[PDB]
Amino acid sequence: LPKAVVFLEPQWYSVLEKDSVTLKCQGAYSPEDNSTQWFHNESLISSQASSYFIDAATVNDSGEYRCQTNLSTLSDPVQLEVHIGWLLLQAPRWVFKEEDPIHLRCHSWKNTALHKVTYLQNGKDRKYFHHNSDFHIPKATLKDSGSYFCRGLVGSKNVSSETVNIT
Amino acid sequence: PELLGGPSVFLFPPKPKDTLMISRTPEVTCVVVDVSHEDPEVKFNWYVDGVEVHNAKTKPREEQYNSTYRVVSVLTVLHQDWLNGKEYKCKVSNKALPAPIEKTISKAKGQPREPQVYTLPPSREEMTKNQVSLTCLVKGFYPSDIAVEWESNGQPENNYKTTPPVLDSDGSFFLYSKLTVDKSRWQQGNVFSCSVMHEALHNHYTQKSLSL
Amino acid sequence: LGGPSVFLFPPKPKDTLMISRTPEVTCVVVDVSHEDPEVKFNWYVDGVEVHNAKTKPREEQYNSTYRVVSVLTVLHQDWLNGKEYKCKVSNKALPAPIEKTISKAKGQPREPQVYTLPPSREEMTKNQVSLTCLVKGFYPSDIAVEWESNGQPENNYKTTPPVLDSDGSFFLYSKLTVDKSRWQQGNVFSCSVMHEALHNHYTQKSLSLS
Ligand SMILES: *[C@@H]1O[C@H](CO[C@H]2O[C@@H](C)[C@@H](O)[C@@H](O)[C@@H]2O)[C@@H](O[C@H]2O[C@H](CO)[C@@H](O[C@@H]3O[C@H](CO[C@H]4O[C@H](CO)[C@@H](O)[C@H](O)[C@@H]4O[C@@H]4O[C@H](CO)[C@@H](O)[C@H](O)[C@H]4NC(C)=O)[C@@H](O)[C@H](O[C@H]4O[C@H](CO)[C@@H](O)[C@H](O)[C@@H]4O[C@@H]4O[C@H](CO)[C@@H](O)[C@H](O)[C@H]4NC(C)=O)[C@@H]3O)[C@H](O)[C@H]2NC(C)=O)[C@H](O)[C@H]1NC(C)=O
Ligand SMILES: *[C@H]1O[C@H](CO[C@H]2O[C@@H](C)[C@@H](O)[C@@H](O)[C@@H]2O)[C@@H](O[C@@H]2O[C@H](CO)[C@@H](O[C@@H]3O[C@H](CO[C@H]4O[C@H](CO)[C@@H](O)[C@H](O)[C@@H]4O[C@H]4O[C@H](CO)[C@@H](O[C@@H]5O[C@H](CO)[C@H](O)[C@H](O)[C@H]5O)[C@H](O)[C@H]4NC(C)=O)[C@@H](O)[C@H](O[C@@H]4O[C@H](CO)[C@@H](O)[C@H](O)[C@@H]4O)[C@@H]3O)[C@H](O)[C@H]2NC(C)=O)[C@H](O)[C@H]1NC(C)=O
Repeated sequence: LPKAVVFLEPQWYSVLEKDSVTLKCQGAYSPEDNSTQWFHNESLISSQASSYFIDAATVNDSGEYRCQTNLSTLSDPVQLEVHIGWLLLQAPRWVFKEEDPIHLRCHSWKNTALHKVTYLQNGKDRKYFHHNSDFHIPKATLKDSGSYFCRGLVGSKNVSSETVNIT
Repeated sequence: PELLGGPSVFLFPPKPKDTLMISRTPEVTCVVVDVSHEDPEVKFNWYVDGVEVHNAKTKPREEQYNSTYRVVSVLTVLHQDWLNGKEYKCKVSNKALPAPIEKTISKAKGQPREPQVYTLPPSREEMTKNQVSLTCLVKGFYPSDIAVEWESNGQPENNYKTTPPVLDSDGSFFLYSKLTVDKSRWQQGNVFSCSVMHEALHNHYTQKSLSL
Repeated sequence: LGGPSVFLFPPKPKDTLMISRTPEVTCVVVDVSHEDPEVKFNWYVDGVEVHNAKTKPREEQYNSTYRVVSVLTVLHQDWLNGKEYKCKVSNKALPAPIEKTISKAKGQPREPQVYTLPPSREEMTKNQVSLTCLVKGFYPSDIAVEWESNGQPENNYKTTPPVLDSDGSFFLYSKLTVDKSRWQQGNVFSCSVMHEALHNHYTQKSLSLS
């Protein structure tokens, strides 16, 4: 039988503590059976829906997720990282092979208004934006192997984000 | 205004005079401002060298111009504990924040240096005046925390000001304290004196007098 | 609180006290994007707008931001009497350009009193000695105070910031340090003082022995 799959809505498998997360399960359902089995690291989460919803995530939602049916073989896990803090650097993956576009969003707690934002790459602000937006890049540079992270002004205070490693 | 950033905390050390005389109460105070009206409840957390202390006190108040609450907490400190380093940590917890804020404070580090005190009589050309200036000079001390007061007979000398400390060349501190007095009294030969209380004297306190 | 920021700084005291020096007001603008690296200044004085201005760009250091500064040389006595130097910075990123005004501290100009104080015996027991110059009674705090043992200026001296007191004016102290020997020999030292309420915006008192 077919191996089911868990997808994240949105593509962010790394969020902050308020972020709503949805895990859509993809697979086949039998005749008189439209149910789904959800797994959070061994533990079984009751809900039948083919969709699991995290309204306001806490760091306890972090972990590997698997979903299944009766016509789909158990899905491989999906790591969901729940972080704490004002900012958080996001991306679909920081594994960039020689040529390939980069997409960094500087997510802030409760989508709070972030201003005078700046993405940094090795203590060097790659770019500045008056208001919060996203950071783009095309092919690699065989040197993108820099530790990134962002900062800005949540209201009057300056907030920083944990620094990630785009390799 | 726009407080989308939530509360903000400001920790403060005790005062030299307190920490230096056992008869006084050295206190450390954690200040939280921008405390909302929707998320007003505030929770403090104190730690002396990591270990959590439970003997702190608080009280709320609000401010006009910005319509916000100003919550403050006051923890009493043991004279020793401060002058031995023992870092003080204040963790403020409130809804508006992703996580609590932690401020920490402790006495300035470095080789404590004994202050040298020098009294300086009014300058000759200052007689033309009805009142003349009496000067106290305290130099070569570290830390910068220090207390400098003036006395007449055996009592306070209201009229005196003191420059803040000033970082000297040899990496130490100095400052001046000017006591304004009535030409008459000086000439009359009264007796004045500046008392200096610093973390590095042989009883946390010395005094140098000055007259004609 | 969006868009770039603006910082208007006043002229230098010394520069405003002696005509041989050039006093100017600077309007600095930080946080200028590469998208719209362009800024228009508007200089107004006591209401009446001015046009002397001068400028040049410098985006650098650790930012993808641009820096902008507008120097506006100023007439000595102008500032000295007090003049609104309103600066209006304009950049699209700014809804409505930002304007900030600076000027001489207002109040009633009072003249300093300068007295030099010899090092009290107690200290002479040491290698180096302290010479005190007391400048009390000025308004504003804007002042200059330096030492000279001879035409040559001295290096080993510090000066407290101006401190405001009872009287309502400002005073400060300047401590010059000198190896006792010198002092002992019977040398000469003086602290000059530049203030707006001094005869020629200047005066100096000297220290010696005996
Ligand atoms: C909401 O309302 C609040 C307050 O209301 C308003 O009240 C009226 C009167 C109005 O006119 C304003 O005065 C006021 O806004 C408002 O502001 C609040 O936040 C500000 C900062 O934004 C706080 O100010 C801080 O003050 C400390 C010093 O505190 C004392 O001294 C000041 C000024 O001299 C007094 O006004 C205070 O009363 C404080 O009292 C002290 O209380 C203790 C009691 O025992 C005692 O120990 C002291 O003796 C006593 N002092 C007195 C009066 O004798 C400053 O030090 C702060 O500066 C620091 O922050 C900046 C950046 O934030 C740092 O760069 C700077 O360095 C200072 O901090 C540290 O420096 C070191 C090394 O340099 C670093 O290692 C540290 O990390 C660094 N800290 C930081 C943060 O980086 C600062 O100015 C103030 O407490 C609040 N107001 C109040 C209640 O006084 C707010 O903006 C307003 N907004 C809204 C919501 O609308
Ligand atoms: C990314 O990085 C940017 C790049 O800027 C650079 O900043 C400095 C700090 C570097 O360390 C690097 O980090 C970086 O390359 C950021 O720009 C900076 O942003 C901050 C905050 O967003 C701005 O903050 C204000 O800074 C001013 C600075 O005041 C003066 O004094 C300080 C003292 O340390 C100096 O550092 C500074 O240069 C300022 O003046 C200096 O130049 C003047 C030129 O006019 C001198 O005066 C003139 O001198 C002439 C001869 O030299 C001549 O005499 C003339 O007559 C005279 O006018 C002046 O003397 C000289 N300073 C001295 C004395 O040495 C602060 O005052 C101000 O402080 C507070 O501000 C708030 C709000 O206004 C207020 O409430 C408080 O009460 C204080 O007043 C601010 O902190 C900073 O100015 C920007 N850089 C600059 C130009 O310094 C950028 O923000 C970053 N991007 C982001 C947002 O992510």
